[PDB]
Amino acid sequence: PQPKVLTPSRKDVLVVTPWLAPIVWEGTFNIDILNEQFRLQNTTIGLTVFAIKKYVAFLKLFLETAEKHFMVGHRVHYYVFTDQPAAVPRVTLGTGRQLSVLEVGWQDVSMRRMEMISDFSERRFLSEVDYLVSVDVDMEFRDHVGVEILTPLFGTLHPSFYGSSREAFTYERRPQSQAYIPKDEGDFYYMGAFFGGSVQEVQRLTRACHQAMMVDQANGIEAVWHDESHLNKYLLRHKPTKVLSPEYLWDQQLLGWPAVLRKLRFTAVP
Amino acid sequence: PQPKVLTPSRKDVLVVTPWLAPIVWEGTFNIDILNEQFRLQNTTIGLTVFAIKKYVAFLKLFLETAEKHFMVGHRVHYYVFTDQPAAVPRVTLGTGRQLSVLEVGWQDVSMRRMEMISDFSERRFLSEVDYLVSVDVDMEFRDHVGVEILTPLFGTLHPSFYGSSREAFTYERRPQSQAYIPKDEGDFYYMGAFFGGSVQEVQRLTRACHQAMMVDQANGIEAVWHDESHLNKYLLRHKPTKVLSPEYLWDQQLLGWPAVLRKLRFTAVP
Ligand SMILES: CCCCCCO[C@@H]1O[C@H](CO)[C@H](O)[C@H](O)[C@H]1O[C@@H]1O[C@@H](C)[C@@H](O)[C@@H](O)[C@@H]1O
Ligand SMILES: CCCCCCO[C@@H]1O[C@H](CO)[C@H](O)[C@H](O)[C@H]1O[C@@H]1O[C@@H](C)[C@@H](O)[C@@H](O)[C@@H]1O
Repeated sequence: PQPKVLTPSRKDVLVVTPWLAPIVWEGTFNIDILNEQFRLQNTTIGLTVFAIKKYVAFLKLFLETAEKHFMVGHRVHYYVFTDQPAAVPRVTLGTGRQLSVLEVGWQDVSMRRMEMISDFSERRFLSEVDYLVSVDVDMEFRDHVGVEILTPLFGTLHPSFYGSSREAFTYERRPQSQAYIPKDEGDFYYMGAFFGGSVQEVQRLTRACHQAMMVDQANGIEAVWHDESHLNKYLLRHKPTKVLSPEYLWDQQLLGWPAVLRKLRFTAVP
Repeated sequence: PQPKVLTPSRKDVLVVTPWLAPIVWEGTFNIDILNEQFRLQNTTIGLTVFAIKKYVAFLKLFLETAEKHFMVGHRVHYYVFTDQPAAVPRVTLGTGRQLSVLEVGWQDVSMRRMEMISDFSERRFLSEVDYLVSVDVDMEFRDHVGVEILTPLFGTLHPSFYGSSREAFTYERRPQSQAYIPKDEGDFYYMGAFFGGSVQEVQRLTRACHQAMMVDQANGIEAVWHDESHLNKYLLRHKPTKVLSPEYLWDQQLLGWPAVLRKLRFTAVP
């Protein structure tokens, strides 16, 4: 189809940020063009997920549905971080897709995701993949999540806050925290449950967030929303090159199916 | 200002291509955010312009107006390619801005711009700058042209064709030419008068267009619109990471001031 210059791709939502990063909604991309571009580079995507304690029960539906909807036709390597490696379900994968189990050994728990993704992103990952994506396990894919998301650095608009003014955002507001964001600053509220980028940019974001959380621990402070607060401070200073709409992170029981969402792609399990 | 997710930046035009490249119009960017990002990398922009035979008369207004509107506050190096090096006017430049004169020595004339930018982009340029931009001299800046344009590779929508269907585009249509584009292919018609990118991507585009034009010369064919036809074939296969709207390349005597143009930034001299 010919793009039409004098017809907006969307009339109801912002599709580009003020620093010229695309905000990814249905209707803004031609997946066949993008699929070609990324297949020409033999793109490999690493997906990291933590499944700790009773959350290992969510892995079966998470993986089954990732096989139906996540990066189908591209190279995918899943990295499952778990305290129960023997409890990872044996899900059959499509060609070009592999899964590795990485065993994990309260503020240390809070720092775990950034610390562990940082250590891992400098090892295995760094050889094994082009992009890394971090998501939570208590979720299911219901629709396409593909190479439209890939870029050097991305965050995802939090589904509770996309229509909120910045004063309402639940940033860390105590100047004593490394995650501090003043009341007059901030572009969006990004959710900790879906972020990613190139392996280099994920190394940088996770090192910065881990090192920031350690400084806060030394000072006796825990940011209001833990590594999400540090994610938002990082993405305020280092602006993402794409932003995913809440199509990519939704809770239907909580929030229904608003008119602005043409697809619910990755959703909370109720 | 807080971006508002539920308000389109523009209701009247497409602001992102189907491969998720921004189309740059007024209202789509916050120049203060972009200026900061680019100043943090001490960005240097090379501007190339050819002024041959009687076209040297256009250099005075071109440079005077570039000093008022082009990349003010960033590092700029102008490279003036001319057969009359002694006829380049002595225009006073702002701080951080320099100008070099490069002397140039009918199908060879047609290949000149791509051949010469290719040779130059592998030398001087390659040390001296982060991005190269190629424009024509018979033009004036009337409004801001800044770092919003910078990206690995960009083309500019031709002001005569932005509202046209692809069949009407004046691509090279003879299969015998390296510039050939079939009747059912094509995203936009880009104009030869304003393109650019990182030095690496400009090296690649100019080498590819020069080598394509030489193959056509060997075969006794000249593409319908010369290096513009090769530019459009190149940008069809190697999609630009930003596209400039016709704000950036306009002819007011020919085309007036349509409602969709909030600014006329770089215009033909009548
Ligand atoms: C009854 C719970 C409704 C909470 C809505 C706000 O979501 C929470 O927002 C904070 C930041 O203010 C954190 O991001 C937190 O993780 C969010 O809660 C989780 O996500 C929402 C959408 C919903 O799925 C909750 O059940 C989750 O606990
Ligand atoms: C009376 C001239 C009107 C021509 C309009 C179309 O512009 C020309 O388009 C071809 C491709 O079809 C080339 O891009 C050519 O360089 C264009 O002409 C130049 O640009 C237009 C906008 C106008 O400024 C002309 O005077 C130029 O010759």
